[PDB]
Amino acid sequence: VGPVPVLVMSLLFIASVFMLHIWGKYTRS
Amino acid sequence: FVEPSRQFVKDSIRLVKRCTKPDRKEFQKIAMATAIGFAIMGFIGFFVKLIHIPINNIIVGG
Amino acid sequence: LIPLHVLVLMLTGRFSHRIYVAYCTVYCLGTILSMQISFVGFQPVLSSEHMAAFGVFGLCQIHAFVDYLRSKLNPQQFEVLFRSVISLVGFVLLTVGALLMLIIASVSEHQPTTWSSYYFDLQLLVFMFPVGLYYCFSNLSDARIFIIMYGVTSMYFSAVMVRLMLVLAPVMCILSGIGVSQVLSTYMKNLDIEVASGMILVMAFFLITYTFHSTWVTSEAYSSPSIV
Amino acid sequence: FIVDVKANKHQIKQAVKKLYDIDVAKVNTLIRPDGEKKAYVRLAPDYDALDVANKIGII
Amino acid sequence: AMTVYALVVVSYFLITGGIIYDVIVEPPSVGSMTDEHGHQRPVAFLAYRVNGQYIMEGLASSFLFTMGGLGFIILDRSNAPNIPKLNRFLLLFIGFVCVLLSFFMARVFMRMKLPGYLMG
Amino acid sequence: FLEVIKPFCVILPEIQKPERKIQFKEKVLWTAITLFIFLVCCQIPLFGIMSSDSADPFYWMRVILASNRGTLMELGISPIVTSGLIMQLLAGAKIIEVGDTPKDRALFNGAQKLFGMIITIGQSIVYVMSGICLLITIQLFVAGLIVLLLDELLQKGYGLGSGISLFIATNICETIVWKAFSPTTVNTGRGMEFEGAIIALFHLLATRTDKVRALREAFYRQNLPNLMNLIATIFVFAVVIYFQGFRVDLPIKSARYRGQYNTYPIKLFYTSNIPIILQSALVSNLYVISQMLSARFPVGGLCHYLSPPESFGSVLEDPVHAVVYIVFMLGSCAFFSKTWIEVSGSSAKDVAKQLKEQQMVMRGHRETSMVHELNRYIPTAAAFGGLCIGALSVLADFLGAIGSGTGILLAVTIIYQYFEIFVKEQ
Amino acid sequence: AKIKARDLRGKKKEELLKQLDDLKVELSQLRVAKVTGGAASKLSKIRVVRKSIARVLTVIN
Repeated sequence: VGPVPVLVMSLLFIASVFMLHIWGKYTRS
Repeated sequence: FVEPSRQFVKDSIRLVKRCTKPDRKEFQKIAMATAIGFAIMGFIGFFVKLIHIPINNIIVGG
Repeated sequence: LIPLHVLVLMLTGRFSHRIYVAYCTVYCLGTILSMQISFVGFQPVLSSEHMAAFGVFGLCQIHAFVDYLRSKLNPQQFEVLFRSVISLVGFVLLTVGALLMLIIASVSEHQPTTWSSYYFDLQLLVFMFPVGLYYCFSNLSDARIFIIMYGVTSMYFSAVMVRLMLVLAPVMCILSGIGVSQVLSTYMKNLDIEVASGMILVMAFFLITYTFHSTWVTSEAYSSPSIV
Repeated sequence: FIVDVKANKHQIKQAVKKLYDIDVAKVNTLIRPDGEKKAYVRLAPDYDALDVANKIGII
Repeated sequence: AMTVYALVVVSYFLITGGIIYDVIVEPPSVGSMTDEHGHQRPVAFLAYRVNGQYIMEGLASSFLFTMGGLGFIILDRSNAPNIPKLNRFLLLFIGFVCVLLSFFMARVFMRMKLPGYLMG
Repeated sequence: FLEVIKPFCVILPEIQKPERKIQFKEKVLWTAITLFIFLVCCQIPLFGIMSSDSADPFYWMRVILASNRGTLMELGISPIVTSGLIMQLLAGAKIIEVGDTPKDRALFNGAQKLFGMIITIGQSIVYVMSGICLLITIQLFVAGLIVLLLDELLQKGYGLGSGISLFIATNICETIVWKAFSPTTVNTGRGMEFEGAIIALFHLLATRTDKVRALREAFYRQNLPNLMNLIATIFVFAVVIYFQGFRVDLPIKSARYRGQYNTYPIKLFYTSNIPIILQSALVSNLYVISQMLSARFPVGGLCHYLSPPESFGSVLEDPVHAVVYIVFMLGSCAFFSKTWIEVSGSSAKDVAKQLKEQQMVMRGHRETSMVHELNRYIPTAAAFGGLCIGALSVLADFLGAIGSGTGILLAVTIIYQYFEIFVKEQ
Repeated sequence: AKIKARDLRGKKKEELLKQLDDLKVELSQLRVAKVTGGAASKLSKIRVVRKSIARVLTVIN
């Protein structure tokens, strides 16, 4: 990791999971 | 047909003494430091405890 | 609170005159001013709390006096000798004292409370509570240790009665009052005289969201009388 | 072994026997061009050399 | 000593969490009654009554609180001084602590809105 | 076999470590961020097919990684582990040749990535086999690629233990720790919500009076885990690190430099037998896979030479099963040592050509007598190094001081060697 | 670990000899270990044992 984006990349992936998890659950209840 | 048993049993007692048999210092270092390294991998189970059964309640309940 | 705080100043060893000379006044004169009042009446002679506070006052005034003597004398053997003498007289004072020792729960609020009284109660100002407290354990001055003991005790006591939450009502605001004023002071320090281009910049919207919460939770739960 | 240069074979034999509780067939010394009297020591045939070798540390 | 500070911050979430609900202990999370089909899904933090909690609610709240405070400790203890590695370690420290601060306050704001139904 | 697929398959690699070479503690920062990830990585999935059994290899499988029907831990690091192991096999075993040009080692990492991702896809397909099948596959690879990057940025990077082994270690710390404090129980003859935790044996003192029969349930608990079990579990850990330090020292005059003595050691555990125990495990796993084909064409009569006898009573009702189980355990680990060393390195010629290859010559004799210098150690320190692990795991079963047994002894042995590997680069 | 002059002064003559012997033995093994690599950890002792040996012999004389 010359760069720290790989970590940031992992964070982005969790957010994609994090947000996309409740994003479909928005229309449901 | 019996003597390779004698060979290996004497062969063991050879290399037991050639080993260095660590003392109160290196044992101490890998002991405490690697139980610490264990619990580095360890509390992770308490966090799948704290997470993945209550979200399994979220799973089954909905 | 007040004398047992003083008890803390035994063990940290940070006595002076200027603790003692101020402490004797509001102790001893305050006892008689309490003695004027009927609810605490001859109670300041007798109840298990302020009786032990009186014992602490006595040990404090002895330990001031002890410091005064024995500093003109050497650390000789004979100070250990009448140290034994005065210790046995003090402990026999302790024996004579220990020998002679003379729907509300249901009401929903005296029952214990969680974070809702908590963080619902005290939103941002929970977060900043250890901050200044760390600063109070950073620059542990003579005065601030009293507030640290006051941060301990009222936390322990607003663990059981949400009605007693009011005692922790200003405590948190004290040390968080320090805490932001630490963080702000250290981080408007660095620049105008990019980390502070975040860290100042969060603390407005980090803290002022508080004053949204304070505006309106006051309207939700508590804007309703008992008779109507 | 390496041995002290002043030693006789008789002394070496006696030392080897004393230190390692062993027993010798014969000692057979020379002097290294370096200065350290080397000693080849034949142990008696009741004893194995590799067994004692393991006892003393070397192998 | 600073170990006394360690003792106090240890006590912090310990008596923010569940000493109040040691004697009034309410078991962790299940309260759904089939909702239409599926019987006993464990629900959540309690929401309808404000003063109550469970064991699982309290621990989470306590954990959220002490990580935020000790994030500010980390801001003080290392980020303001200038001694260690001035491009690699420091940037990590402000990075993860700012992540701590922002996402922590955000999620605790969420965990008062959804059990609380407060107008945000 | 190597010369064709490896040059094309270079898609999305990792970035090699920078020029910030020597450091103490930002090393530990690169560890701790991954440990934040596996705080996070063990978290719930997004698809609502709520299947009844969690995982089918959930227990053994759980021992390796415990997010069974759970989080982005992806049921195991079993992709990276298995794909690393057979790669090092087929490099060491000369079914496939050795690449020692740096292009070949880089593309060797590339093919490592290749088999790893293909095995992730295989596990994904084989667990999902309704109409909701979309986007699971996208999630898994994203979370396969993440574990890939985190492991290979903790070999050439920080890496001291590994990425892998310390993940396993910390997740095992957690799997003890959920047993340590346990908040929920869905509602025996007495005593709900306390099963072999120390919190259980601290809540038990808060409920019940007559503390003698509070001690007795704490120390001789049978059906749930026990705290005598935990003492024996700790005890085994202490002894096994007593035996890891068994090592043979061999000093070496380096060639062409006056008297530096970086003594090559030979530890008895001898790659810590991650072959040899898993050699002992997976043959007895493949039949208990294929007893399912024995139901048609069993857990009874085939079990008497299949398994341990499971009983704390040492004189339990069959000595045949006990004797054959222990003798098979000892002989299996010894035999798989004496067969294993010939493939994954560190046999006699292996050590010799590595030392000549790194210019290290034994003082006592000529360079290619080094073989005969050390050929009288390595097989026995294979075989005994096999043997007194399995008998050691006998002491992991004979006394129930093991949280999971044999396997836990040996996966923490993995961790212990793992610490040495990480420390190596300091 | 440390052999001092301090204590040896009072000790009995036969007791002093056994101690010297036991150091002479310990010196031997380190010298053996110096040949076979051994370890830096061992190759310290060799200097220590030598001086403790002298400390013993000196007290005797």
